[PDB]
Amino acid sequence: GLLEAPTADWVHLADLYQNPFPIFERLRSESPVAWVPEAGRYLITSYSGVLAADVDQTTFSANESLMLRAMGHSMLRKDDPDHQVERRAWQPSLKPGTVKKVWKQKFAENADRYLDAYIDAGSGSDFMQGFAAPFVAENLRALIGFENASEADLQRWSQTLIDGAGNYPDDPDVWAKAKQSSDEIDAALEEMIQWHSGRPGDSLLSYLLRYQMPLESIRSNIKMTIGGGLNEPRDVLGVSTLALLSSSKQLELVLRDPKLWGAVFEESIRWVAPIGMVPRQTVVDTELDGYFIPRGAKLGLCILSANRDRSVWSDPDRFDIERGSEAHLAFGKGVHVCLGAWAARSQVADVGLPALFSRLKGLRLDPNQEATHGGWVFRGPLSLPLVWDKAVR
Ligand SMILES: C=CC1=C(C)c2cc3[nH]c(cc4nc(cc5[nH]c(cc1n2)c(C)c5C=C)C(C)=C4CCC(=O)O)c(CCC(=O)O)c3C
Ligand SMILES: [Fe+3]
Repeated sequence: GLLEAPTADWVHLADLYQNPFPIFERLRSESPVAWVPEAGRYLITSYSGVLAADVDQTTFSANESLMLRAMGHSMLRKDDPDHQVERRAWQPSLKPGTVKKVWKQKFAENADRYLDAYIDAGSGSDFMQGFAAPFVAENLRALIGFENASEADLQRWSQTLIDGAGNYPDDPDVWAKAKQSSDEIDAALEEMIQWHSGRPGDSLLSYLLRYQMPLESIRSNIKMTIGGGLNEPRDVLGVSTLALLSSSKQLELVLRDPKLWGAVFEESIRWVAPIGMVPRQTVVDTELDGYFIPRGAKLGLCILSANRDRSVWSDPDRFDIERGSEAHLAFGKGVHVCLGAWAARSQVADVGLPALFSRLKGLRLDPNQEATHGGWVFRGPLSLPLVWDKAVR
């Protein structure tokens, strides 16, 4: 019949943070549904289990938590019907057609500005802070419609809200910083709401103010967008750059056919999912992968692991754009499927990466400053020093 989910008390949060992949290989192999005491959750680690849970909101609710105190209650932590009405108000500025016609040009302007600043910083400098983070910050600033905020504001808001949402230790300074970001955003939105009402434009705020979303939901959804829309594309820029500078075969494929930049982006998010775990809570007794799960159980859907599942892709631990990345779960699959996916892909594959690789000649990793990495709930390079011989634009 149904199996009992084992307790995997050998799984420690510190080890998941430092290197999660060998932990998840063991879990997929021995126990794809497992109770992890330190996490306070059953971790779901197979492709099958994550996918099943993600597509069935009636059984596996998005509405459980720390997210509420950090950010308020956004559409991400609602189920339908309330989710769908908010999501639809959020769609217009992020459709693929609007990204192509309106945003790509703005991204390309921002790539020039930030690549020039990285060039000034000089060979040897960290790419993560030196280019990736301010580029995607200024892009997000434009997408949303924040005329009265700087890219730096956006970077600080993003990290502090994320940190508030994972404040299990209940650090009081962590809560104080997320609260202050929340207040600043509230103030900034007050002024931007007046500005954008009545005023043609293609920013998220412009479309939104033309169903009238209540103010508390505007604030919560904006905070969620900031938390979801900056660190994630920044991380993909780091992963993709590292992967191509680590394999001359992979980089040659791309230079021989630059149409493959899209495939680089899709393979990066399969290989290292930027959002590695998403939470659900069960509403009824259920099962995943033949394991019983009790009503009210809190689950962590480990996308990071699902995208390494050896029954779905051959040699999944390798970065390989020819094998490809068909049906990866990095943007999810149910009714919450990433609204930003087209904006992310354009920023990174269509603009940022080609600009980087065409402007910095002899681009290479630093043999004397090895890249560093961390995270499992969210994962990417913490630092990525690059060197180059000469720089264009
Ligand atoms: C590589 C970059 C990105 C990744 C991997 C990403 C991943 C996700 N984004 C999600 C939701 C979301 N992402 C969102 C805005 C953005 N997301 C963005 C970039 C990324 N977002 C950008 C950029 C955004 C805005 C500009 C929003 C608004 C949602 C919430 C959608 C909903 O609840 O309907 C979800 C939740 C899926 C689920 O099934 O629970 C994932 C996993
Ligand atoms: Fe997203």
